[PDB]
Amino acid sequence: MNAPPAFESFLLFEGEKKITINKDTKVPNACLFTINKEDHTLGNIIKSQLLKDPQVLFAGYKVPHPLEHKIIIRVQTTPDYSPQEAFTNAITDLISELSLLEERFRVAIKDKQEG
Amino acid sequence: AGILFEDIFDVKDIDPEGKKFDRVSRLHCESESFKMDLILDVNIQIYPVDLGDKFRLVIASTLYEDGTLDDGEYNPTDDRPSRADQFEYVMYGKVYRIEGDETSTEAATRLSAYVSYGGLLMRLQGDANNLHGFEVDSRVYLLMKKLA
Amino acid sequence: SNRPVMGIVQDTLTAVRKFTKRDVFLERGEVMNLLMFLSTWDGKVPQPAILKPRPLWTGKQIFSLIIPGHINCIRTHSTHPDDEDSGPYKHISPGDTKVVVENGELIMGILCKKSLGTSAGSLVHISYLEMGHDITRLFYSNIQ
Amino acid sequence: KAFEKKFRFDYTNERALRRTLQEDLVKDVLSNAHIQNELEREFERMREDREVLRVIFPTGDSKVVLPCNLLRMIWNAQKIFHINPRLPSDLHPIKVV
Repeated sequence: MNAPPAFESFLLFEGEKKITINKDTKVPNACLFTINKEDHTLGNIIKSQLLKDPQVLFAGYKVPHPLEHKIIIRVQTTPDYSPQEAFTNAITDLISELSLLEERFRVAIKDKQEG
Repeated sequence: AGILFEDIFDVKDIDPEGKKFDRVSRLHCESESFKMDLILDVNIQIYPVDLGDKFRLVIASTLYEDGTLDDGEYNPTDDRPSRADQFEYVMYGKVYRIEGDETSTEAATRLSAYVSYGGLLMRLQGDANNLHGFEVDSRVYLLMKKLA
Repeated sequence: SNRPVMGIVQDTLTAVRKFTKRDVFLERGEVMNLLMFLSTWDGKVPQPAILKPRPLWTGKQIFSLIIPGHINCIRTHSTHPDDEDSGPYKHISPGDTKVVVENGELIMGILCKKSLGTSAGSLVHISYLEMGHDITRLFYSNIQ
Repeated sequence: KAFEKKFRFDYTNERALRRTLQEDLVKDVLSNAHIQNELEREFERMREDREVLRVIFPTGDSKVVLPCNLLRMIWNAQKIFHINPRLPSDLHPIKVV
């Protein structure tokens, strides 16, 4: 009766924004990113990539409730560097790694079959 | 400076009562030229220690080699001051008790400073003259380095 | 009976003991996560206990951030023997019993039913009597 | 004997005085007589309260239920004001009384 439809976990409805940017006023150079209709599949990669950056002092994510689909990411970086730049660089590096991985897997398939 | 204490120790026991914890062992060291007993808990997985070892112990109120304090806030992107990175094992604690050998009238001749490194305790007995740098609730670093 | 009527129940309670053992050393990323789940957190990551050869925090070092205000308390673990309080090592406690909280920091000890439970004078009772309902509520939620 | 030793405030030995109370206060304590009379009257009141307690509580049970936790308040005061226990203090026992 009160069952939400299955597509509500990945479909943005009328009005919902994918990502909203808010600042953190407790500590300087901190920022919070709220992502709607996402889960650990993206949160974990983005966090682990942010931690590789030597100019990132804090990088975490959490899902506030398992029944409500929303991801919150918090990143604080050293001065003369902004968390938005850290986030964008992280996404770019992830895309580059995945593209290289796909290329190498395709060549490995080609070597394995008929070779 | 900021170095409250500095001496070379020798390990006499690792667990006189028994292996209480999997990854933590309690050294029972004795000094040399100071006659100061030590009881220190050391993470042995990260920093293995066995019997008969000699290490140089330094207890300093700051790590920055100039005098300024650290405020206790962690920051790894601060290699500029060139902290005391000549040691192998470093811990960070807070002295929580200074027992003594006082009485009603006579003053103390032997002290005993306890420091808690976030769970891993330490007691450092000895004479009351070279143990004067310790005041309770004060943050303290510990630095170890095994001598070959 | 002038005791706290609610306390930690059996699953945070079976796990806070394991968290507060001496052996628990936490990596940088694990500390990041756990602090991400703290609602009453200032925003400053404390200095690790073990600083070399690899930065490691400790379970007590994070339960200290959970504990509110400046609460002073002394409890006793449920496996504390009858000789530690008498013989030597009174304040050294080889088995890590004799919980001590000074200035809102878990200096030593293992937390169990006798510290976070629904008994008189427990840590939660002291937190209530000292800080109020509005802070004890956050205490419960953050612990869990 | 234990009660007297623990609650008497010997003002005669004067070495414990120099060790525990400050120098400007120990001279005042050793010079005044009204201070000494008040300090003796305090112990008299404590002895009478001890007898009243022993009448109220036979079978010697110390455990009791009271509204203010004085020992924990004292601990909080010590930690709040950064009191160092190894040094003589500036608290006048007459001010305490």
